[PDB]
Amino acid sequence: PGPPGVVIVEEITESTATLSWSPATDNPISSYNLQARSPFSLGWQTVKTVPEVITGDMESAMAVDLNPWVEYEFRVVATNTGDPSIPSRMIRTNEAVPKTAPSNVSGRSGRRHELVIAWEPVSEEFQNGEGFGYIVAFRPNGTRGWKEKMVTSSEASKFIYRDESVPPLTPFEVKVGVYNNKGDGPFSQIVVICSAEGEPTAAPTDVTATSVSVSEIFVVWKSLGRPQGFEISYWKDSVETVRTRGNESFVMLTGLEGNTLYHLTVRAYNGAGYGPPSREASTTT
Amino acid sequence: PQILNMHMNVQNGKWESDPSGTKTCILQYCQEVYPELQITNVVEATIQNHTHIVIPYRCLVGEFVSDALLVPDKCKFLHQERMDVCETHLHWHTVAKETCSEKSTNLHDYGMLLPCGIDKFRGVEFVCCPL
Repeated sequence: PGPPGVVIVEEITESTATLSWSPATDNPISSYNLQARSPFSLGWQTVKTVPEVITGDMESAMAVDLNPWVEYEFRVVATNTGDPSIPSRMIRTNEAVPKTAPSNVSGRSGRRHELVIAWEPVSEEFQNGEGFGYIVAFRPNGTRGWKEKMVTSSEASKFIYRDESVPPLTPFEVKVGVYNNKGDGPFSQIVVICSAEGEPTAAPTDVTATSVSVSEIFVVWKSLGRPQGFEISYWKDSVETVRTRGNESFVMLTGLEGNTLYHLTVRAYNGAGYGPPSREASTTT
Repeated sequence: PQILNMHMNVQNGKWESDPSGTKTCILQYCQEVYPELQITNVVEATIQNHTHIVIPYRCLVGEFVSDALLVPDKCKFLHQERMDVCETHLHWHTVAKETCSEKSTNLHDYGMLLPCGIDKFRGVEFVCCPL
């Protein structure tokens, strides 16, 4: 069969677009099929219509189950299956309240009095309107009331709250909701994230370095900021830094020069930063 | 940082008089009082040294960060915003208070949103609490 002429979108709602088209050429047509495309669609995709089956005598239909505030583009296909029609003009569905809360509400590393809350941003496909934003609600675990913060950036993925009265590693119940111009949306499920844990504050003590071979030296050492690992700097008399195999209390320097005096310092680190250096140890291969 | 005229000593926590001793009865004064800070805007919130009850102007530093409002239990967190308007702080305070009155509640706390000028904003956040 021939292709339809072009799609004319007559009425637009939040999830519904009433559209018509000029009929295709019968070379007896069984049905017309409707497809739409959005910046979030993986190409052209079929749409649900009213009526469920668009018979051959019908030149119009009502596309349903569309997403609010999403740009769309329609085309018709005839089947007795022929070529699709010319794509319609770019329309956009009407605004609606948001129905999708952000996922992966979690925490991040921060400073000693920061509560770093993070979340996966919501794409425009599920913002459902202009003026989209987030509502970050948090409270100490077990308390009643909430502290709420409005994040007006639609692309924002985290928020940092600074409170000098909140001690480090304090658990907080956290919700992250959504809103737009037409009204508020739902909140995410309550998650519990701890605050702060700043940079490691204590330096390693009893740093003992001992020569093992002509090119190897074994080092061993022993708070407020939890250590995620230790970085060890060693110089001869050429600065070189090395790290541990996780949160361990030792390293083995390799590839050193024979019968050579080396100096050494150790310091811990985590996601927030580094700690203070240790006392300078030294041995000779 | 907030503001003869008197200002808040951010290092001690007390109120000091005008540095030159001449300025009496806003954004430019915030910047001259705190030259080490980047004062970008001002917004409305008892001082002796003879007592006087005044509502000080907060010298907003750097980019605007909306205030974190406290929502006690059994209260509601509400907010209004219009990208096609730009009103004053007194307007949004009255809007927030009248909105709680329409719902037969009281205005417990409020804050400004989306600045659009010197002490003028495009939105408001507030908390209505039951009677």
